[PDB]
Amino acid sequence: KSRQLKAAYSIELAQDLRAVHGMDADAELSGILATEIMLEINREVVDWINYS
Amino acid sequence: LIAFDICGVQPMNSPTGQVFALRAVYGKDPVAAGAKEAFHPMYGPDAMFSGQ
Amino acid sequence: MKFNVLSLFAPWAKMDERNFKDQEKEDLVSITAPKLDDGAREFEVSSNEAASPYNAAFQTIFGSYEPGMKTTRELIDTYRNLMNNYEVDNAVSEIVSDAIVYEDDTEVVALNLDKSKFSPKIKNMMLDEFSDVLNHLSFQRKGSDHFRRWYVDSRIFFHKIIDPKRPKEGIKELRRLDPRQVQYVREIITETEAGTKIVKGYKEYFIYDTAHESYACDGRMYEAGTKIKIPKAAVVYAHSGLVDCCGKNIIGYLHRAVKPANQLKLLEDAVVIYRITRAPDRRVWYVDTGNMPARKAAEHMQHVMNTMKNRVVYDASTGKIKNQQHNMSMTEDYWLQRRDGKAVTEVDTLPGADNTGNMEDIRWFRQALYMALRVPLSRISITRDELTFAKFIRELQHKFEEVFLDPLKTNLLLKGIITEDEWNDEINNIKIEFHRDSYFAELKEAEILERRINMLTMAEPFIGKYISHRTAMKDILQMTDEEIEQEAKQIEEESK
Repeated sequence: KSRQLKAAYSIELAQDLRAVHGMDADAELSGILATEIMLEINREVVDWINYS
Repeated sequence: LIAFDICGVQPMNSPTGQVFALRAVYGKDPVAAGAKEAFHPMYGPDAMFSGQ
Repeated sequence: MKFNVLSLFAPWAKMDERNFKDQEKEDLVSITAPKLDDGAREFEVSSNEAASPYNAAFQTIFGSYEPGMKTTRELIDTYRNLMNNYEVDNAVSEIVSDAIVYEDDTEVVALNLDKSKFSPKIKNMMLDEFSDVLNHLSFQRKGSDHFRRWYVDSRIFFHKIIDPKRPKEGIKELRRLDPRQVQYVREIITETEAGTKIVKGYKEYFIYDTAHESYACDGRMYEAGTKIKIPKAAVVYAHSGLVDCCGKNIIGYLHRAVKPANQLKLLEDAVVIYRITRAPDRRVWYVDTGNMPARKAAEHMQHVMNTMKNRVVYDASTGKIKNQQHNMSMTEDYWLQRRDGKAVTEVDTLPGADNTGNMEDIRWFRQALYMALRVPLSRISITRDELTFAKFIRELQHKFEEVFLDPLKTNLLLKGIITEDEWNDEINNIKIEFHRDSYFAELKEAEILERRINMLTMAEPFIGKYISHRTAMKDILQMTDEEIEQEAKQIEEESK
């Protein structure tokens, strides 16, 4: 069974984030999404254990 | 093109720039309608202010 | 959000902050193209004077290195893939082995200090530190391995450490960093009319990746996520002068051989396969079975094909035909049954793997590769090939050498013995000399001397009127005036 997340953020936002906190946030969004996937899996595994 | 030597440029390092300016004023309230300036290239000074 | 370096590196960062603070006051201004020849990759950034916190720096360091960091990783593996092949590895071996030797009861590569110094105490201090530099590379045991990897990839990096509370004596064993996770750049954040002509420090930034996300072999990790920004003061490194046609896209010493290395391998396999495929007798047996669907026609075929079948295999462990009885038939006597009164049922034979070479191209290409890998081509007295080889080895040694010079000059500053200014205004020469094979060195010298001697013996009949003795000694024996005087003095002493 499949899983996935989208970010697809704008250019202008990234251009400005860079000028405020020095963040490109490609990395931040990428991080968050990948993180969210791994964490959701973390729970999936735990939940399957508790369920079974 | 006549690019930019007939204007200021002050290139930005962020969106949203700002500029502050000082005025010399009087009448016990530097900020009021009717407050008067001390210096102005187009207007003579209030010659009686420190005087009679 | 304006984060600093992990504090463990801060002492190195501090050294760099000082280095840049003074570079920024330098008069290397009014420069069009950046004053940079090699090493770290340059990039035009945000023109914001001193705005270089971790987040911001990452954004541009990463953006700068990214469009080609993949390529960089591919080249590392490409060079390694060549190193893993035969008739490649041996070229590298010949070079590495001669570049760094260790010998029987001899010294090892060592610092040669023969220039003026304030006090000779410094020569001892530098030599003592140098020895310890080698201890921190464990050069005496693995120096040739460092070199080999360096050579193949054309770069090596090491992480330097400090106490850090007493950083002056925190100097300890270096840890070799695999380029796979190392990024290096030069960033520009100043601006003037029509570009940036301002003295630029570039900050020499390094980044060390995290998870072993990329790989050559399997057993890889999950996403790296963030990466760590590291000061250059913290990294010992060296690299080749070989760069591809753009930027700082540095290449390996074997880069040249990648084409023919792979090409030869394809040719070699083409030969191997050519002679195997079709080696055995080949044919298709045909059975004419009228008015039948394959599901039934097949029985007619079985009545022939499973009757005439030669159930034979070859024992490759013992060169025999497995369970062959009788030992050998005199004739492969086969038959085919024709149900109709027509010569149609037949056997369709095929050609085999005939030996028709003319196996010449393989040598053309072997030789091209052999040379592409860095001659002498004499390997399967003193010649031009050996002489140019030795020059090459010295050139390699002089780049590799930085691996010692970096931590040496660093340690001698960090422990407060010599100032930075003194080092820079003094050498001018800090050459580290290698031990070279004495077998060959003696032979080279002996042959040269024979010729010199033979020439002295030609001058002899005329030397009494035509050639001074000093002249014969400086021209034929290539002796220095002092050397000449010293032997003359010794010669009178030898009388007794």
